Amino acid sequence: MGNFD
Amino acid sequence: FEERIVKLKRISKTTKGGRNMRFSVLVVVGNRKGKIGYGIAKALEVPNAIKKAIKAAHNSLHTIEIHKGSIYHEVIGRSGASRVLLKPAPQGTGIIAGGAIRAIIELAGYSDIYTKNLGRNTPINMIHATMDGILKQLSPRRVAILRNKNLNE
Amino acid sequence: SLAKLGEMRTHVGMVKRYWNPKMGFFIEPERKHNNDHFVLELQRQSLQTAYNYVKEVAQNNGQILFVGTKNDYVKKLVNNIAKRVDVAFITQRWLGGTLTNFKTLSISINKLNKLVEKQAENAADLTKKENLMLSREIERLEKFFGGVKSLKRLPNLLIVDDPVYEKNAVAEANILRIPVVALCNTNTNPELVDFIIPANNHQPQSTCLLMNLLADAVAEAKAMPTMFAYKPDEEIQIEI
RNA sequence: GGUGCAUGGUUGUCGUCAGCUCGUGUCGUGAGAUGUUGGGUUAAGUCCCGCAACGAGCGCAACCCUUAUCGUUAGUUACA
RNA sequence: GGCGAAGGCGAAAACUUAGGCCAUUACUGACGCUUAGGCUUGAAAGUGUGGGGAGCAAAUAGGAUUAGAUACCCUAGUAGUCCACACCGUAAACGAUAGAUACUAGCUGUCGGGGCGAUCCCCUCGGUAGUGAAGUUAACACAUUAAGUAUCUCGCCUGG
RNA sequence: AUUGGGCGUAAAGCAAGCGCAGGCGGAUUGAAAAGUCUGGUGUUAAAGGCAGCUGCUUAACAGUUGUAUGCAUUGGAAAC
Repeated sequence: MGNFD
Repeated sequence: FEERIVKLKRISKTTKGGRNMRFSVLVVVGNRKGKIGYGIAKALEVPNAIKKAIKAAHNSLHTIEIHKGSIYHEVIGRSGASRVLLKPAPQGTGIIAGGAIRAIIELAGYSDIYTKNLGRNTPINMIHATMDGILKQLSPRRVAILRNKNLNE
Repeated sequence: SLAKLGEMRTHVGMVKRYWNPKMGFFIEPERKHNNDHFVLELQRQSLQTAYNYVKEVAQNNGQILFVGTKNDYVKKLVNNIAKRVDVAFITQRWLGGTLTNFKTLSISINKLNKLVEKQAENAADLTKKENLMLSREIERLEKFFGGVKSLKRLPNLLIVDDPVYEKNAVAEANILRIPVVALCNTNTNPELVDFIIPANNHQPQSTCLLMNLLADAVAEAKAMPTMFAYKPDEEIQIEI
């Protein structure tokens, strides 16, 4: 994963 | 949300001047929507133990994705010399398992299943075996995606 | 420019035979001298990826954590960046469990704020002995919780100087889902770190550059002035 | 009147000896524990150092009076 | 540490004898492994024959001792303790893990053979342990020579 | 506990070796297919059940219909 939302 | 217990255990701490009985209990929290967790708590009376076990089990809640109402493959649950065979049940035949085992199956929200017992089936051993089984399952879409096939069977 | 050989005054020299076999596969095909060496280009790209990801995370208006607890080198660097950039930090040793157990952190920091607000409000509210005891507790809080009293919620991102040497930090980070960056060493596990940054930290001449570059990243991301990470020279920082 | 190997209460005792429990989080499936361990400081779990520990509760802890220095309200049935 | 099938092998000299380690790109042309049955050896003790018994010491004698002692205690003391010829065929004969085979982290090693070479050191090939990842068991622990992964064969297991 | 279990501390490795028979067995090429799978055919009575129908008070049950292991002959298959 490279997103936080 | 069901929050079903399995069994109350009694122990005793070997100390002179009154052997301390801080006995442990174990509860399982689920919601029949894939969320599964269980917690064991050691306390002295009923309400404190119930509350601590509820906190332990509900805080340890984790979801497991649900296939069709029944499993599609046979699988072995191995824990502490206690094995349980899971076999697919067609969606119109029925669910066969033991009381606590059936409680575990329902807690995951899974419909009619086939089960079989092996080894010494002390309830904690069966709980660990069921946890292993629900975590060791493989998915058809996973093997279809990680491989090159369009059928996805 | 950014993390090239000119800035690199030291990239190898870590003491030998402290290494991980699977960390001999991601980086530096095995040297015959068996000295712990590191790759240049892969580390450069990994650092660039960490830079842009932390840029994006900061643009998402999130929380960040920075660590340093070494004898004086990493501690001095993290203190300089802490008074430079407002990030969560620990100036002293990890308490064993300080990330996984979270409610105890909340009660400790609530007591810390109570003490700070009492001291700020107090013009004449305690005796000399009582005030001395309260100041002792304040100093003890400054030692460990003082570096994190600034923010009152879980930091969404965190760096690790050495996950194996900070075993508690890496364990408590793997307990949670928070993404983590780490200056990976040859005796570490890449699966324990969300984003690999394989670089030598036991050689301080490289970890100082890494710390400065992360400071640049957080400063530029926070819309603040930036000193390095795009510059044809860097200052000498060597042990005396 | 008997009946503390039937008691309440009370006391002696180890002993003014630093030891005894709980909450959270962690090793483990458990019988358990980590704090409570190891270093220094005191009588002391008193404190901090390091440390899956952090905290909290009991003991300890100290808050009393007399004394020791001085002052203050008051002066005999002290002084004289 | 080495030789070892284990049990075991050390004051040394020679005779005879087995196997070994290291590379063989040279040879044979699968001739290989296990093992029903069978065979052999097989700690110590002990029995029979000949010796002789330094030293101690089964049995036995005297003396302590406790309430009691054909005991732990002391002094003795016989068998025996040795080998050659015969037998016995058992053990904690245990590394508490049958043999053969293949793969599998890593680190510290240690010894010997190969070369480098002045010892040192390097890796290679074998023996040899400890540490330790993963994995395994309920754990202990095993952990590259596994109690991991498995195969072939033999032998055993079935509550007391 | 082939199916459907193990042998270290529990019950389990003979004390070990030689060790026949037997079992298992390096690679490549061919044929037969002995084994094996499979096609054609026959046989494997009825009755038992599985299913449908009929007669029953639904009913057990009776009758009707088919369902099959297994063996033999013949044609192939070539992986083992």
